[PDB]
Amino acid sequence: MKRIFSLLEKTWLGAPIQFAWQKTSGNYLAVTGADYIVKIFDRHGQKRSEINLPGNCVAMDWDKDGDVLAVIAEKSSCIYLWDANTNKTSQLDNGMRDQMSFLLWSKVGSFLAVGTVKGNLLIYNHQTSRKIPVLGKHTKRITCGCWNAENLLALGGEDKMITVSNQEGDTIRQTQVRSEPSNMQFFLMKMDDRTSAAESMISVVLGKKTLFFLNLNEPDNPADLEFQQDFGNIVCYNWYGDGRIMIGFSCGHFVVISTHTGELGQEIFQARNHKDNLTSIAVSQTLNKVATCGDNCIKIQDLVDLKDMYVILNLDEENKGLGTLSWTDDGQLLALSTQRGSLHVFLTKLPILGDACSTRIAYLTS
Repeated sequence: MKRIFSLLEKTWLGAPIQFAWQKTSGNYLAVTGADYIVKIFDRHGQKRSEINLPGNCVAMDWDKDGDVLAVIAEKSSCIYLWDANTNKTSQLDNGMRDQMSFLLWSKVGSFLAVGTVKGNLLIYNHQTSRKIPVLGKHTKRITCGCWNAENLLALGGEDKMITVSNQEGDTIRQTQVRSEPSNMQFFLMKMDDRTSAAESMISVVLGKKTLFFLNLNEPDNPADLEFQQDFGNIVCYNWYGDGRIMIGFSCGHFVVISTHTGELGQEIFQARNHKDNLTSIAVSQTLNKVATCGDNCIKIQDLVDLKDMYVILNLDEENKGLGTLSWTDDGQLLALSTQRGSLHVFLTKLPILGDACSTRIAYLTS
C-alpha cells in the first residue's frame, strides 16, 4: 500500500480541514479549511473546482449519485449547489435565514435536510426542486442526523432530544435523552425473521461517553450502554457485520459490540492499538477492513481477524495531530486529515490489471 498524494495548502496550515469524498464514484473530493474557500480535487491530486464562501465552512456530504454537492458556510443563509456533471456552482436561498449548522442527504433518495442552531428544518427535493420548511424541530442547536432506507430523517438537538420523522416533515417520534446526541446512524436489525428489511432503530452517542439505542418499534424500551471511564471520550463509531458496532476512544482502545437480542453491548474484542491516542476509525465493507489512525500511525486490519495486523504505517513527525479517516464507497481511496490542515490520500485498493509476455510483466501500480 502506498500514498498517492498529499494536499498541503498554506491557508489550511494551522487550522483543521474537513474533507469529503464523492459517493459511489470517488472522482471528486471536497476539502475546506479556514480560508473560506472549498476546493474540489480529482483522484489525480489536481484541483477541479473552487467555491468561495462568506463564512467558515461547516461540513460536506454527497448523495448516492454524487453529482450534487452542497457547500455551506457560517453566518450565511445561502447554499452553494455544485453540479459535478458540469462542475457548475449556483446559489440556493432557503429563505429561513437562521444560524444554519447542519447539512445532510437522504441515503436513498435525493433529499437534502438542512438544520439550524435555532432548530428550524428544511427539506429540499432535488428531483422536484421543492422546498418544505418545518419549524420548531428542535429548541436548541442541532448536532447531527441520519437517514434510513425508507427516507426517514432523524435529528438530535443540543437540548438532549431526538426527533424521527418522514421525508414529508411530519414528526413521527419524539424522545428525550440524558445527554447531547452525537453521531446518529440508521441500520437494519437482523432477527430470525427476514421479512423486516427497513432501518428503524437508531444508535447515538450521548456526551461522547454513553451509547443510546432508540427503537421506533418499541419506543418504551430504550437501550443504554456505558463504557469504562479509562477509555475516555468516544471519538467515532462504525457499523459493520450483522449488527456490529466498533467504537474508538481517545486512549487508543477500540470496543466491538454485537447488537443481537440478549447480547446488546457485549464486547467481542478490545485491544490497545494506539499507545496514547486514537484519532479516527474507518471501516470498509468492500475492503472488509478497518483502518485506525492515531499517535501519528495508521493500522489497517482485516475485519474477519481483528487481531491480525495487515498494514502498519508510521507517519512523519510533521503530521502531529490527525483528523478523520474516510473511505470511498468502493474502498479504493482512503483519505486522512490533520489538525494542522494537511490531507493524505492512500491507495488502499486498486483493480488488478496485469499481463506478461515472456518474462516481461506489466501491472497497474496506481
